[PDB]
Amino acid sequence: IDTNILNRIVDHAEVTEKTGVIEIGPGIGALTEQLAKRAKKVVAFEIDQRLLPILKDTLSPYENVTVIHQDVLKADVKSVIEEQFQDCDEIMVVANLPYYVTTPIIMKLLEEHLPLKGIVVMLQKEVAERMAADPSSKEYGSLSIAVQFYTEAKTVMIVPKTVFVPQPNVDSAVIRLILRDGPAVDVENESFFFQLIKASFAQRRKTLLNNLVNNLPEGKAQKSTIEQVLEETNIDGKRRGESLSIEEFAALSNGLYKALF
Amino acid sequence: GNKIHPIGFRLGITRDWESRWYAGKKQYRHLLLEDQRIRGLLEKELYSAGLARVDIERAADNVAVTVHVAKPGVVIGRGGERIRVLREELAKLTGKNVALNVQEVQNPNLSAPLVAQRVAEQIERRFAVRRAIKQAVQRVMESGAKGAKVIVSGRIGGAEQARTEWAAQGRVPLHTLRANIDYGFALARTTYGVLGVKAYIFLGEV
Amino acid sequence: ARKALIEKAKRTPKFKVRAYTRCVRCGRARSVYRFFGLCRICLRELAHKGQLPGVRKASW
RNA sequence: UGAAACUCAAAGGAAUUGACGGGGGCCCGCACAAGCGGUGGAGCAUGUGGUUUAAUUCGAAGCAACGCGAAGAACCUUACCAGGCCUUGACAUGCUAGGGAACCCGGGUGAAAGCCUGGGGUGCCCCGCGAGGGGAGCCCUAGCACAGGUGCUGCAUGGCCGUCGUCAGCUCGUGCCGUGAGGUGUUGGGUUAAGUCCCGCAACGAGCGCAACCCCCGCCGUUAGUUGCCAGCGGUUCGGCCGGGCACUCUAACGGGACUGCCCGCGAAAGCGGGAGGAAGGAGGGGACGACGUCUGGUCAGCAUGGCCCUUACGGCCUGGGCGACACACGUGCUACAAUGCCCACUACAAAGCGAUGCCACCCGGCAACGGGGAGCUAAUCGCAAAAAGGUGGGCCCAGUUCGGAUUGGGGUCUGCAACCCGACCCCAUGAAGCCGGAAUCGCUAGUAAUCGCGGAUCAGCCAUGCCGCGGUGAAUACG
RNA sequence: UAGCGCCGGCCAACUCCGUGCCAGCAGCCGCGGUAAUACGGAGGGCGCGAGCGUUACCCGGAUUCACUGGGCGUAAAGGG
Ligand SMILES: [Zn+2]
Repeated sequence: IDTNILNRIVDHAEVTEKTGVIEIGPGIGALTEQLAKRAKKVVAFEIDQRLLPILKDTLSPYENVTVIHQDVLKADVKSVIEEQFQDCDEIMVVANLPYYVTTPIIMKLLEEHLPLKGIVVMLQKEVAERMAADPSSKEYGSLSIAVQFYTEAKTVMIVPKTVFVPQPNVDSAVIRLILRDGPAVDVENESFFFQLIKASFAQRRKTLLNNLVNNLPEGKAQKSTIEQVLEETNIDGKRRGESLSIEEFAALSNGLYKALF
Repeated sequence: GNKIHPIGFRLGITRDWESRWYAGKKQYRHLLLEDQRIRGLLEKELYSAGLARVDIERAADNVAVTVHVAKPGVVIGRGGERIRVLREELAKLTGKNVALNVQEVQNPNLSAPLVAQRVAEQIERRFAVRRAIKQAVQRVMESGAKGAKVIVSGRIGGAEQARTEWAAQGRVPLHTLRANIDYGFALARTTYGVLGVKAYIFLGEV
Repeated sequence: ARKALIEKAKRTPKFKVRAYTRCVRCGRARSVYRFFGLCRICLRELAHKGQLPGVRKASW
């Protein structure tokens, strides 16, 4: 059942008669109807051939709707924005993502540096604290780092399991990401920074030093280097890694790359 | 059975002619023929726009075409390019410098032709007929409309045998003159033949 | 109402008394009316549509 | 008294909704009855079945096909047949090779279509130096996606129509009754054109239907007075013709009026029987208006349309024929069989329509159909237009006849390129069957039946005695 | 070393080809003639697992011999 939940999602996304929105996986167009009613020109990236007639029929009485037959991942959305939202001020993203391609979608959208105002999505609670957490939260990880680096994010709505027509298996949480003008911390070696983040969380039980040394091809070579760098940066490798933050990671990354990159 | 056209029944009272012009016996047929040509052209052209009605008027070698459309945005476009070229085309059809006008219908749920067209589109999109009719009737009834009724002809869902579906709600008094009943017919061309969608909307009295 | 026959009655048939009239809407040659140029069926259809000005159902 | 072996997945009881009955009750409709005209008998017109033919193109099949599709078949229509001919084609949007651009025009062929051709070329748009010049502008001529099909299925369909039937029915919401399917309402009494109303009653309402809302006619107001009208007056060629008025009729807009509204009796009420008043009295007369549905109802030949099929022929032009045959048989009509009549002269009284490739006043020629001249009318003005039955006067005198007008011979007019198959009309001869029609059977309840004319659509003309309308005179009967 | 049965309702487990009242399946109800979740095979799923199914016999479900715990107006059953 989706009667008022959609309205609340749109309210939290804060759309108006001048804001542009992006829809992924519209299906029937439950959210699309409300978005057309409230917002300015919309856009959709449906890929399912079977549901296309139903979406067309749903959006027949609307004139501010554009439908695209491209996959979000494959399509370069920069041209999409420059073509469609040619007059609009703020371009937001609202969608219900289908479980599997939910993290890839977010990552692809964020890694392309869009002029998007922000994002409001509906996904599972499972991976919801995993992308909005804090030091020693038991949900801290690589996903959390990526999301809380690229943008500013916090969970907004907790849609319980007992709302849908066919009872799903997982509770859902609508999350709102306000995009950040400039990256939180400055890293020259961004790629190896990300690999460092994933290395510190390869196994969440081991200590940070052991994580860092055991996850690099050069880890064996630069054991002493790793140890000295973690010691000097006032954030030692004797901790687990879940107790660190963006700032400690930035300092450590600087320590590694200023000296070995 | 064999009901008569609800519009032709009420032409004098509670309805008005789509064509409003006078001509002697000499020139009646020519004017009517060019009128039919104009109607055909506009039916072909402005389909996607949500056309409901075409009105034609004549004063003195002058034509005043008026088109009722759900979405005039489609008709006009950017800087009135489409409307301008459409005026050019119509004038090229008949050397009388036609003065095209476009009106937006308030609440396109209250236009029988539009409802019939939408249901026909749904049928052509291989929708379930019964659900479509029920939803259409409910949609019309939500927008005032003291009565509504929708009929689909036959040959439902590629079945060998044809059958009428039928669904009404409220008052549809086809026998009373002061009824102001709006009527709309649409033909749905499907891979398994043709379907006829009729819509009656009882919108007030007198 | 073969397309050939319709396209043939639109010329000068070498004589005046060879020409005839057809319904301008459906090409019927049977029961057309001079005033309208329509067959009986097209006349009824267009009269019901309300597309014929001042043409109404009679009852005296 | 009383088994079994073998077989079936049922066999049964009560009740519900329908369908049916050589069950019943009540009610209705020209259904019958009481009347008035017919049909079936004769001639002819027309539509069919058969038969014939090269073809006699097809579809319609009790009511509900059969003067039906067809509100116009000599060519055309035309879809059929015999011949002469064309194959991006009568018709559309394109693709690709140069002739090459458009248009005008003349001969052979000839039944016409088509073919072969010979000429003035109808060229600029850029105006590169302007003389070839590449271009849009048209046009042919081949190569190809495509045309096209009245070719088949109405038993794949849409739309539209017929029919039961303008019959009075078909259902739903909430409530209540039942374990439940379901019932109630919607049954009962009365009344009505009607499920139209009243009463009774666990039902109370509603929707689609009935009714009313719309149109015409019947009475009267206002607004308006020309092309319509003329009471009073003044002219007057006697003509509403003139000046006048617009009173009256009328024309066309808007309203009024009729609702058992008012008295008398009766009934619980719906309502019933009388009575004023009123133009109209209880639905005032007529029309439009056709429920859920039934009929594998009708139409692929009005149109659209899914499937199948043909695409040097199942497509397309042209000439001629055919749809008009004829040992027969059915349906719908027209004229008659006579004296309440038939013929001939004079004189009257309508309505609704139609007309500028038309209506055609008047005059002249012909006995006429018509022809020549010729006005007036895009229309309350001009014309079609003679209304006929009727009323007067004269004739006929019961005879297959001054009845009836088929058939045939001979002249002639008009339309049309053409009138033989196969048009209409005028004139002179010819003068048939028919003396009121067996069994059976049709229509009609009032301005109706019967009878008499007039107009219109289609249409060059007409095989229209058909269809749709308009007025004149105007019966009988209905106990049940 | 991983097999065995089932996937129309009972009853947990769904699609694609093959076939066209044939080959077959079947404990009951039944499924098979052109779009088969019911036959054959594949992919996938479900149950159990050194086991999994089938046949035979006994008790249950069977208040279906009713002591617990049934009935006999019309269903079988009141004696003439
Ligand atoms: Zn027609």
